[PDB]
Amino acid sequence: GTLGRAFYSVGFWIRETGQALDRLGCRLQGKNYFREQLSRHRTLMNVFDKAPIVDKEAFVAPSASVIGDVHIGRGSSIWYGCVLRGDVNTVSVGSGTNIQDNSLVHVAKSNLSGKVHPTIIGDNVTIGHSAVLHGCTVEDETFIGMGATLLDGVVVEKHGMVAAGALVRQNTRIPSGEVWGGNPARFLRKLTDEEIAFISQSATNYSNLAQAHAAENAKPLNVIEFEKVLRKK
Amino acid sequence: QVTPSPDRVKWDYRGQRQIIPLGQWLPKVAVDAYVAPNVVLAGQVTVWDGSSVWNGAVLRGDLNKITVGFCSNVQERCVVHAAWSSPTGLPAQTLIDRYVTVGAYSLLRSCTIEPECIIGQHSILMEGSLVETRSILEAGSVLPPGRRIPSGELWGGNPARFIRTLTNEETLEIPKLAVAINHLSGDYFSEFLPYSTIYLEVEKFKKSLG
Amino acid sequence: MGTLGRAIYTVGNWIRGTGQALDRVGSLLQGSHRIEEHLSRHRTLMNVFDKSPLVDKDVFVAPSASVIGDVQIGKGSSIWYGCVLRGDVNNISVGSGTNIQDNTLVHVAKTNISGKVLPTLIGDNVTVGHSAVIHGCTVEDDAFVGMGATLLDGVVVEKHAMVAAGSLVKQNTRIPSGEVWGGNPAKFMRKLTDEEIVYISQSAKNYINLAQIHASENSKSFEQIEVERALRKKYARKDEDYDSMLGITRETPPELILPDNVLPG
Amino acid sequence: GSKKVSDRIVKLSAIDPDGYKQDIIGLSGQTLLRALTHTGLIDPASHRLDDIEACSAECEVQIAEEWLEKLPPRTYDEEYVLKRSSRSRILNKHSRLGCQVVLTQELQGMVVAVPEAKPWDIP
Amino acid sequence: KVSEDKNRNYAVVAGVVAIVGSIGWYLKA
Amino acid sequence: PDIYEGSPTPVTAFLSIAPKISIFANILRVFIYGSYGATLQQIFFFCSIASMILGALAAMAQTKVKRLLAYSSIGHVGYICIGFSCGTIEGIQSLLIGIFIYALMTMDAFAIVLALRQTRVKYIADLGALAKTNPILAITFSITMFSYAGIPPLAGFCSKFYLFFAALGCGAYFLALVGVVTSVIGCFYYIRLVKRMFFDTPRTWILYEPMDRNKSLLLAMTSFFITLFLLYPSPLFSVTHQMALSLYL
Amino acid sequence: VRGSFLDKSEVTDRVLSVVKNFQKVDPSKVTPKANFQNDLGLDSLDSVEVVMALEEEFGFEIPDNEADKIQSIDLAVDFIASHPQAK
Ligand SMILES: C/C=C/C(=O)SCCNC(=O)CCNC(=O)[C@H](O)C(C)(C)COP(=O)(O)OP(=O)(O)OC[C@H]1O[C@@H](n2cnc3c(N)ncnc32)[C@H](O)[C@@H]1OP(=O)(O)O
Ligand SMILES: CCCCCCCCCCCCCCCCCC(=O)O[C@@H](COC(=O)CCCCCCCCCCCCCCC)COP(=O)(O)OCC[N+](C)(C)C
Ligand SMILES: CCCCCCCCCCCCCCCCCC(=O)O[C@@H](COC(=O)CCCCCCCCCCCCCCC)COP(=O)(O)OCC[N+](C)(C)C
Ligand SMILES: CCCCCCCCCCCCCCCCCCCC(=O)O[C@H](COC(=O)CCCCCCCCCCCCCC)COP(=O)(O)OCCN
Ligand SMILES: CCCCCCCCCCCC(=O)SCCNC(=O)CCNC(=O)[C@H](O)C(C)(C)COP(=O)(O)O
Ligand SMILES: [Fe+3]
Ligand SMILES: [Zn+2]
Repeated sequence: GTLGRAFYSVGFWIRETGQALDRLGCRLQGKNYFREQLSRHRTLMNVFDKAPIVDKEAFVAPSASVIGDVHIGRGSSIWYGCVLRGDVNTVSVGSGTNIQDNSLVHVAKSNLSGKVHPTIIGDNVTIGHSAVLHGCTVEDETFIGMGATLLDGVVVEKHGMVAAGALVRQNTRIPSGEVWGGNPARFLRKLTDEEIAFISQSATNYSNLAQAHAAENAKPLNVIEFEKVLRKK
Repeated sequence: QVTPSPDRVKWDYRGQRQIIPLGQWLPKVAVDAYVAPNVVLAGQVTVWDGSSVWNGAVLRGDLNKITVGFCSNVQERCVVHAAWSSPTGLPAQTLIDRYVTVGAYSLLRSCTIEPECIIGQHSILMEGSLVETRSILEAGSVLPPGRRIPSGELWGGNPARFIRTLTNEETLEIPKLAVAINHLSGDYFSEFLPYSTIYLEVEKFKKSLG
Repeated sequence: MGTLGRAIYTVGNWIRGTGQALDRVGSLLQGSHRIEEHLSRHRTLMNVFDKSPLVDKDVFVAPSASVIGDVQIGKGSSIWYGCVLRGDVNNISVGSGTNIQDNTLVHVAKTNISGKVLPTLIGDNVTVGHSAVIHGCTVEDDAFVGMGATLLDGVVVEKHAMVAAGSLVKQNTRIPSGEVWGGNPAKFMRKLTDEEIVYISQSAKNYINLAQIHASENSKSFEQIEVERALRKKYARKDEDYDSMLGITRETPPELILPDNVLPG
Repeated sequence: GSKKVSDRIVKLSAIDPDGYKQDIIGLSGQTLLRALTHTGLIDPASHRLDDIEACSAECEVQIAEEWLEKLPPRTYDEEYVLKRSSRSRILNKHSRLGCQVVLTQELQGMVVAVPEAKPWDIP
Repeated sequence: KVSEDKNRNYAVVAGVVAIVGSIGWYLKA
Repeated sequence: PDIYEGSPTPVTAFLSIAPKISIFANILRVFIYGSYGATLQQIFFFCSIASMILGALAAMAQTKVKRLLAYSSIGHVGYICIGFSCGTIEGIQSLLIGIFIYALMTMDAFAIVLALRQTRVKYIADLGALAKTNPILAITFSITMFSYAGIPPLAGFCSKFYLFFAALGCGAYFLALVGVVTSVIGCFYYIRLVKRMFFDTPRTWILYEPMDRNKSLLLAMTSFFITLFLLYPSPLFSVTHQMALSLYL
Repeated sequence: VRGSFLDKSEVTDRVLSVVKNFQKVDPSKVTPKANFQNDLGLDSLDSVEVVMALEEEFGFEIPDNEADKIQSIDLAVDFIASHPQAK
C-alpha cells in the first residue's frame, strides 16, 4: 500500500546511492565497463507489487514482455515478441493456452473511457500470430484468428471462432459454434465438428512445441559466442 | 549459393541496443520521456518532453526525420517509419504532434498527425497522409497514400471513411487521454534507475571464463 | 602505477564493496519486489529439432530478430528489428536481395486442414512491409507485400504482383502477375503500372543499401561504440570563426559519414 | 479516399533572390511562409511562429499587383513591421509579410519574389 | 591490481588532500 | 538598448550588473564626498524622471525579451538615482539596497534568458505555453516579473517603497505622480510575459531544452532570495547603512 | 513609395513595340496574344533574336531553361511583368 510505496521509493534512494558508489570505485580503478549499453528488457516486469505469476510448466519466450499482474497457467505458452500488460487491471491466461508470436494482450491504459476491464483467457485457447486482445474475455476452447483485434467488453463464448484479420467491435458477444470475421466482425457460418477437433489438437500440439522451445532456450549460454563478441576488432 | 559466415553472432550478450546511431544521426530522447527498454530508435528520431514509447515499438528514421511531440504516445508494437519523398510532394518526415495518442499495433509511414488526435489500435497511416487536428480514427482503419482526415471528424474502416462529426466534449477529451497516458508512463519511468546492474553480471560471467 | 596506484586500487575495492552492500540493503527495503535485470537470453539464431538456420555471409539480421530452426536466407537479404522467422515444424526459404521489415512474423504449418501442406517460400528481390504476417504461403520473385498485410496458408503471390497495406488474403488465394489486391478480404483493385514495377525494384535495392549501414552499426564492439560516442559529441556543433582564427579546418571523421547511396539525394 | 491532401494543395511559383523561378507547394489554410519553408526558400529557423508579434519581416515577399488584389489589404501592423524592417525605412508597395498571407484555392498560380534574407539570429 | 593513470591518481590525491585539509581547517578554527 | 541586444547574451548579462556597481561607487565618492551641490542633485533628479518615463514607455513598446530587459534596467536606474538626488544617509542606503536587489533580480532574469537561448528565444511570444512545457520554469520567471513590477512581498517592492518614501518627505509630489504612473505601466508590461506563458493558447509551441546544473542552482537560490528576502532583511539593511556612513566617517 | 515590379501595361507596350519594330514583323499581326512562329513568320533563330531583344530592353537576363516557354507576347508579358529584376 502507501507505506509499501514509501519504502519502495526510499529503497530506490539507497540503491541509487550504492550503485553510484560502485561506479566511483570502478572509476578509481580505471574501469569504464559500467558505461556499456546493455539491454534493460525484463521478460517479467513488476510495477510496484503487481508482478507476473507464471506457472513452472509454462513456456515464456525471453523476448516476450509480461508486465504487472499477469497469470499464466500450466502448459500455456507465450511466444516470441508477445506483449502482455496488466497494470490498470489484471490479465489471466488459463492452462494449455498458446499466445502466438507478436500478439498483444493488454488492458485499457486509462479509466477515461470508463472502468478498465480485465482480460480473461480461458483454457486450451489458441491466439493467433499478431492478434490484439484489449480488455476482453475469451472462454475455453475458442479460436482467435491471427491478426484479429478484439476490443474491450467483447466475449468470445466457448468453441467460438474469430477469423483471421477480424475486427470485433466493443461489447460484441460471439456465440458458441460460430465463425465471425471481417471489419466489423459479422456472423459468417457455423463451426463444424472437424474444426472443434482441430482446435483441441492444435492446442495440444502447441503445448508439445512449447516444451521443445523451452528446452531449446533453457540451454546454457554459449561461451564461444561471448568470447567472439568480446574479442571483436 | 548460400555461403554462411562462421563468425556471425548467434547470441549477443548485450541484447539489442535501444539507441541506434546512423553516422551523425543520433536519436534524441527528452530526459522526462519514457522509452520502454526493448524499443528500438534508429537515426533521425526525436522524442520530446512528456512523450512515451511502449514495449516492442520500432522508430526507424533512416530515410527521413521522425518526431514524437509533447505529451504524445506511441503504444506497444507500433512501427513508425518514413520515406525520402511523398506522392503529394510535401516533405516526407513523420510528424506526430502534441497530445496525440497512437493506438497499439499501429503502422505509420511519412504521415502527419496534427495536435490532439487519437489513432485507434491496429491502424495504418500511409505515405503523405494527413490527420487534421481534433480528429479520431477508429481501430483497424487504413488510410491510403495522400489521403486526409478532416478536422473535427470520426473516421474508420479499410479504407477509412467518414462516420460522423465529433462533438466539442469529445474533442475536449483527447488531450485528457494523452495526459492520462503520460501519467501512467510516469509509473514505468520511476521503475528504472539511471544505470542498470547488468555490467556486474557481465563481469562475473567474464571472471568465470578467465 | 606503483604503490600509490595499488593503494588507490585497494580503496576502490573497498568503495565497491560498500556500494554493493548499500544496493543490497536498498533492495531489502523495497520488500524484494523489484525483479532484477539480467544478462540477455535472447538468441538471434537458434536451433530447434536439430535444424540450424542457414544464413548467408552478407545478410543483415537485426540482433532483436528471431531466426529459429530450418530457415534459409540468401545473399544480400535483410531481417529487421523484431522480426520472427520460426522454421520449427517446416522449412522457411528467403531468396536473395529480399527485405523482411520490422516486427514481421513468418511461420509455417506441419499439416494444413486440407490440400498439400507447403513450406514458406519467399523469392528474390521481394519487399515485405512492416508488421506483415506470412504464414505457409509462397511469394515469388520481385513481388511486393504491403505493411500490415496478412497472407494465410496456401496463398501464392505471383511475380510482379502487389498485396496492398492492411490486406487480409484468404487461404489459397492467388494474386496474378501485374495486379494489386487489397482489402479484408483481399480482392482485385487494379493493374500495376510500369512505374510501380520500377518502384518495387527500387524498394528492394534501397533496402539492400539500408541493410549495410544498419548491419555495420549493430555489429560494433563496446570500444568502438565508446570511440564513436566521443567523436559524435565532439563534432555535433562547430565554431568555424574561431577555427579560421586558428587557421585550421575540422573535418568530419569517416566513421560518422554515411555512404552516398543511403542519402536523400 | 474522397478526402485527399491534393484537395488542399496550392500550386505556387517563387523567384529566388538570384532570379530563378521555382515551383513550390503549400496547403490551403496555411501561410505562404510555411509553403516557402517546405523547400528551404526561407529558413524555417528564422521564423518559427506564424504570429505578427514574432515577426521582423524575415517572411517578407514581393508580389505583383495582379495577385495583390486577390489578398486582403495590409493591416497597419503589417505596414509598420515592413517599413521599420526596411533598410531605407521606406514601405515597398508590393511587399507582403509571408506569415500574414493565408493560402487559398484562389491563389493558384500566384508568383512571389523572395528577397535576400535579412540577419535574424540575435547573439 | 593497480590503477595505471598517473594523472588520475594525482588528482585523487589532490581531492583527498582538499577534503582532509578542509576537515582540519574547520577543526582547528 | 542596441548594445544590450546586439552583444552575445553572456556579455549582455555581465554589462547589466557589474559596471553599475563600479560606476555608482565612483559617483558616490566623487559627488557625495565632493562639493558643488544642489545643481548636481538636480541633474540626477531630472535624469531620474526622464529615465523612468522613457524606460516605461519604450519597454511597453518592445516585442523582444532582451530589449525589454534593457529598457527595464534604464527605468530602474531612474528609480535608483532618486536616492542619490535627495542627498541624505537614507538616500544613499536606499540607492545601495536598490543596486543589490536589482543585481540579484537581473542575475535571475538572465539565467532564465541564457537557459532559453539554447532554443534561440528571441520574442516574448516565443514563451507561449511555457506553463505547460515547463511549469516550474514558468513560475520562476513569473516571480522574477512580479518582483520587477515591485509587487509585495517580493524583494522588488523595496525600490518602489523608497521611491515614494523620498518623494513624500522631500515634498516632491510630481515625482510621486510620475512614480505611480510609471509603476503601473511597468506592471502592465511585466505581467504581459506572465500572460504569454500562462493564458495564451498558441497553435505552434516551442519546446525548450532543460537548463544546466549551474543555472538551475543559481536560479533556485535567487528565486528563494526574491520570495523570502523581506522575512529576514536585516543584514542588507545594516550593511548598507554601514556603507552609507563610511563615505564620510 | 517604392515598388519591385514594373507595371503590366508598361511591359505590354514595351514588348509590343520591340516586336513591332524588330525586322520582319509588319505592325499589323502584332497582337497582345500573337505567337512568334505560327503567326509572325519568324523562325527559331528569329524567335531567339526577339527574346534576346526582350533582355536588352528590360535590362536583365532571362534563363535559358525559361526562354523556351516564351513563344508569344502574352507569355512574354507574363514573364517580365512579374520578374523583380526587370527595370
Ligand atoms: C522506400 C521504401 C519502400 C518500401 O519498402 S514501402 C513498404 C511500406 N509501405 C506500404 O506497405 C504501403 C504500400 N502502398 C499501398 O498499400 C497503397 O494502398 C496502394 C499502392 C495499394 C494503393 O495506393 P493508391 O494511391 O494507388 O490508391 P488508388 O488510387 O488505387 O485508389 C483506389 C481505391 O482503393 C482504395 N484504397 C487504396 N489503397 C488501399 C488499401 N491498401 N487498401 C485498401 N483500400 C485502398 C481507395 O479507397 C481508392 O478509392 P475507392 O476504391 O473508390 O474506395
Ligand atoms: C570500506 C569502507 C570505506 C568506504 C569509503 C566510502 C567513501 C566514499 C565517499 C564518497 C566520496 C564522493 C567524492 C565525489 C568526487 C568523485 C571523485 C571521482 O569521481 O573520481 C574521479 C576523479 O577524481 C578526481 O579528480 C578528484 C576527486 C577524487 C578524490 C575523492 C575520491 C573519493 C574516494 C577516496 C579515494 C582515495 C583514497 C586513497 C587515496 C590514496 C576519478 O577520475 P576520473 O574517472 O578520470 O573522473 C571522471 C570525471 N568524473 C568526475 C565525472 C567521474
Ligand atoms: C503568497 C505569495 C504572494 C503571491 C505570489 C504567488 C506566486 C505563485 C502564483 C500562485 C498561483 C498558483 C501557482 C502554482 C504553482 C504550484 C505548482 C508547482 O509549482 O509545482 C511544481 C513544484 O515546484 C518545485 O519544485 C517547488 C520547490 C520549491 C521548494 C520550496 C520548499 C522549501 C522547503 C521544502 C523542503 C523539501 C520538501 C519537504 C517535504 C518533502 C511542480 O513543477 P513541475 O514543473 O510540474 O515538475 C517538477 C519536476 N519533478 C516533479 C519531476 C521534480
Ligand atoms: C538566499 C536564499 C536562499 C538560498 C538557499 C541556500 C542553500 C544553499 C545551497 C545548497 C545547494 C544544494 C545543492 C548542493 C549539491 C550540488 C553540488 C554541485 C555539483 C557540482 O559539482 O556541480 C558542477 C557544476 O557546478 C555548479 O553547478 C555550481 C555552480 C552553481 C552556480 C552558483 C555559484 C556561482 C558563483 C557565485 C554566484 C553568486 C551570485 C550572486 C551575486 C558539475 O555539475 P554536473 O556534474 O551536473 O555537470 C554539469 C555539466 N557541465
Ligand atoms: C562582334 C562579334 C563577335 C562574334 C562573332 C562570331 C562570328 C561567328 C561566325 C560563324 C557563325 C555560324 O555560322 S555558326 C553555324 C551556323 N550554321 C547552322 O546553324 C547550319 C544549320 N542551319 C540551321 O540551323 C538553320 O538554317 C538556322 C537558320 C541557322 C536556324 O534554324 P531555323 O531555320 O529553324 O531558325
Ligand atoms: Fe512574419
Ligand atoms: Zn503459425
